[PDB]
Amino acid sequence: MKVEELIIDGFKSYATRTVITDWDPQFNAITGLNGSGKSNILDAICFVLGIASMSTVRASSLQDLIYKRGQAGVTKASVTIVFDNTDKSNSPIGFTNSPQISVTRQVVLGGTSKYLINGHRAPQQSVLQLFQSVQLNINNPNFLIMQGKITKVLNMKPSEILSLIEEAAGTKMFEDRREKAERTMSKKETKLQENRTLLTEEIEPKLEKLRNEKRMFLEFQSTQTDLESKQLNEKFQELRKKVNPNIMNMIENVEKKEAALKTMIKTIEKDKMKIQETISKLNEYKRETLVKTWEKVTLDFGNIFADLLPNSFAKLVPCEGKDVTQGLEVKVKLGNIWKESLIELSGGQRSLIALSLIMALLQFRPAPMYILDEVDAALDLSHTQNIGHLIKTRFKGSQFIVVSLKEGMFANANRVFRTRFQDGTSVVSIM
Amino acid sequence: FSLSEYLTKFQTTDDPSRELNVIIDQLAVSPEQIPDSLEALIDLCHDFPHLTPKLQTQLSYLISSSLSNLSKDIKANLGLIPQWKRHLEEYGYLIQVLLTFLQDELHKVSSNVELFKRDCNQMENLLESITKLLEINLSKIFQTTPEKDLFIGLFTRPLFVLLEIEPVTKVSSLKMFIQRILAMCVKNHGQSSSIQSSLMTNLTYFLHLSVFNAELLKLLNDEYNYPQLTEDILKEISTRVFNAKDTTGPKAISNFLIKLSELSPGIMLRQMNLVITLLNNSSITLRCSVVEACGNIVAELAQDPQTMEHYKQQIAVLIELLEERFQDSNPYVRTKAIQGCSKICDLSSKFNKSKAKFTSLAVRSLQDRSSLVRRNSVKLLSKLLLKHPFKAIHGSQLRLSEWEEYLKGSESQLNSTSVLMKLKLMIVYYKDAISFIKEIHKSIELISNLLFSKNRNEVLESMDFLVLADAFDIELSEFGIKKMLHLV
Amino acid sequence: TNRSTMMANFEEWIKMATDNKINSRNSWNFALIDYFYDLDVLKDGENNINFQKASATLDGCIKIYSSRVDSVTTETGKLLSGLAQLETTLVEFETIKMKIDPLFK
Ligand SMILES: Nc1ncnc2c1ncn2[C@@H]1O[C@H](COP(=O)(O)OP(=O)(O)O)[C@@H](O)[C@H]1O
Ligand SMILES: [Mg+2]
Repeated sequence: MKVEELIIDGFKSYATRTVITDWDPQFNAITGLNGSGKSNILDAICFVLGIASMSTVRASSLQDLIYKRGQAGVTKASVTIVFDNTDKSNSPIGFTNSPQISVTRQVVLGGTSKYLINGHRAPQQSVLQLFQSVQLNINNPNFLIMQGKITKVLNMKPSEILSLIEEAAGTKMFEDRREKAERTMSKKETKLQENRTLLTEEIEPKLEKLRNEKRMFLEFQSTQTDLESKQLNEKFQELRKKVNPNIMNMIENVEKKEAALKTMIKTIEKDKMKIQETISKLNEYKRETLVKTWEKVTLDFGNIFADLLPNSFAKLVPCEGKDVTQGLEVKVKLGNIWKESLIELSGGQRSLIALSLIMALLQFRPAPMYILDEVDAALDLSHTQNIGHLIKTRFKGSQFIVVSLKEGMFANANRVFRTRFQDGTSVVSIM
Repeated sequence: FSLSEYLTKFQTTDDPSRELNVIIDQLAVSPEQIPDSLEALIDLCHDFPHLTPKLQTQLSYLISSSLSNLSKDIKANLGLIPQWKRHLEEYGYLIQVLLTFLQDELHKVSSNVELFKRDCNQMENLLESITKLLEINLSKIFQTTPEKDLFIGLFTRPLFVLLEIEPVTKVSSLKMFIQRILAMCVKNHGQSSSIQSSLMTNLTYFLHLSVFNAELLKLLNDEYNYPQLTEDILKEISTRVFNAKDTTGPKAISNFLIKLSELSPGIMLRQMNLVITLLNNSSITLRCSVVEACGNIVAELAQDPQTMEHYKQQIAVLIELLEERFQDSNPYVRTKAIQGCSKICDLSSKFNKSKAKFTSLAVRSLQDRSSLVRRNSVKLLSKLLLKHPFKAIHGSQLRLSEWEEYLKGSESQLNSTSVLMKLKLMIVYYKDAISFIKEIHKSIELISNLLFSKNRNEVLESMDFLVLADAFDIELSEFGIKKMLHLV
Repeated sequence: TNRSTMMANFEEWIKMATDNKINSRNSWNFALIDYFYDLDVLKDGENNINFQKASATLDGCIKIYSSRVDSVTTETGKLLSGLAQLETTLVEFETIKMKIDPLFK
């Protein structure tokens, strides 16, 4: 699956309906003047994938996502992205047969985030799992670095590093799913316990009252049979007020319903325990899966960092002395000595380390699309040109979209887009 | 044998061709031939699930033929009574066993097609046989009533259990057969208490049996002329209480009332006084069903003048309650009331006086917060304007100036024996016409202001109403068209 | 034979779970959770589990479990209703009253 075309209407600077097509799957770059709208394309891509942290798109709310907050004749802001599913390996779990999958997100002045899949309305959960299945989890990113955040990659907590490592092999989409499943089971268990307590406290007194009245009904039936003289008539007429002559059918129906409910509760409990063991065994397998993922990531990240910088190396360690699954840290050596503090490193050095890690996760299991937002800001011309050449020639594979202001990166780019500000709108043109 | 012992034994339970052929040979001479053969029949019936479909088919055919022959003999002829009773009891228990066993494997399927067709054919044959059995009267045979009630329940209970699964209800033949057998059970054998309780249980626990209940009640009312069962059912519905958790029960009750009102307004109208007391309930679907039932009853009873004449007081009370129900917390109840009023006003032959009240309520409801209520009010006004009694003279033309001039001329003519009240009626008619025209003008202005709405259906209905009002020459219609022109 | 039918059943059940068409009416008679118990469906020829299929099957199991709990709740409500045996709706008109320019745009 790879992006074919992108449609932006009424979103931020792109007030009008603009379409960008002929997206080269090899390597795409975006250039232009400051404030033209280069980062607005990346913001639209983040939005159509279901952004949760709104501050990432530099907006206080969805209202700021409109062209002028719905005050200058623009009310509907729509972003449409079309994908290609020629390769079955990268196909989603449930959209293999359907080709040319398109996702649209529309936000209006009053409404909030209407989603459409292939022209059909879908909830946010559908697109969320659809994008998480192809490593495009915007909530826990592994393929895009925002503007001004290339130097802050090494500043994230060891839990964030562990999450990023789990992104590469598909280990995530399961941890958050496990938490959601546990919350759902807790709520359902509370509801089921309340139902059982209420059912007991209501039916059991009623059931015993009906059982007690059963003998009175039998006695009334016996007297009625024996009738077919007045001495029986007074008791027959006094016991006829509340006898329920047809009580047998309702008693049998109530017994059948109670037995059915008991069977249902037993099946629910058995299924509960069964899911418990299944989750336990899945976690047991995931432990060694994450161990292998960590080993491969450490190896190829070290190799890549050694390749880019001849006299440096980096490698991953568990957080302090606890287990691997409780946090990860990066240790870098320059020459023949290791550095204790990561902060003393150069900004360009941190950018190179982050790029090497991203390329390592790419090598382990590439994402369908990789977004870069001015990752060369702290890097000099030589390193920028080397990174561009390595992306174009050495790696290939996944599709890259990069926003850069330096000629050394997009000079060899296969596809080049230019963003301009003509009249209150942003226009994207070829070359 | 013993009723209680065999019933308890069956209630708690987990080369046949040669015996079947022997049974066929013995029963060929006479069905009354049933020493040890009874045990063979019981064992063969207990082996029904494990037999082949063909052997099952011959078994069912033989049983049905023998039972039909016995029923025909009982028709023909009517110390020998007790052995008739024993034979009837044995055959009834055998039918219970076979039909309960046939009820199995039907819930599993469609939870194939040839099996379903074979089961339907066996059901048709068994229903024919049981109809022939119940065609006779069991009153003389069973002197005491508990034995008769137990014997009749022996036959009614298995069909009630088999009615649980949805696909059986869909087929017309089996549904019709069950309806007629239930009608004969209610009418010919009385016991109007067990059947009504079973129907209430089915309607509370299931949703698809409401139409079945309504059709059974309609069949009883038409041919079996026994409206007491419907009266008791409606009384139980009025006195029924529902929990705050379950919602399928009220929905099924609502569907049953809607279908009954669509089927037999007249029978169900008698107990409507107690049904109105159910309207105070906080349930939504039941209130909507009550409103819908009232509307359909008063609309369909409009065709017969005798029904209207004989029931003036209660129909007037119901119409007044429907008019008062135009304001409620639930917009859906208001929408149902407006729809009922539209169904009432679909004909302009009678109740001309209530037309002005309906117009006033619709104009008032035009300002309602709910959008659906506004669209239904627009629809009601459009229906009222499409056909009105104001057509005998100068029809299809509603001009305020011309009608005012005509009223002034009538006033001058009166100012200047039949003449007195003739002019009085003309003047009151012209005043009513002027009031109606003013109400329509105000509604047109309100709808013109209402044209700009978020919902598209409201806009479309407003445009339709304005076009209809423009069709008749109206001085303020051009303003509505001018406002509509800005919809671009 | 059996493998192909099992794969087709698992795929169609996963598709139904994804589209959220599973409710209380069709909660039972489905062995998707029993399919989840046996990991042979998730494990491929390389003897490694797939997290995508595992997550989809877990979602289906949660949906089925919630539908079953809802079915139990409604059955209890029906049983309670079977064993079970002012002026609030009427409100003033004043509280149900309401009380964009194309050329300007
Ligand atoms: N809510 C908004 N309303 C109007 N314009 C916006 C809004 N959000 C962003 N923009 C415009 O979009 C442009 C985005 O520029 P950007 O692509 O970030 O430039 P660069 O790529 O040089 O950082 C800005 O110039 C800004 O004027
Ligand atoms: Mg930028």
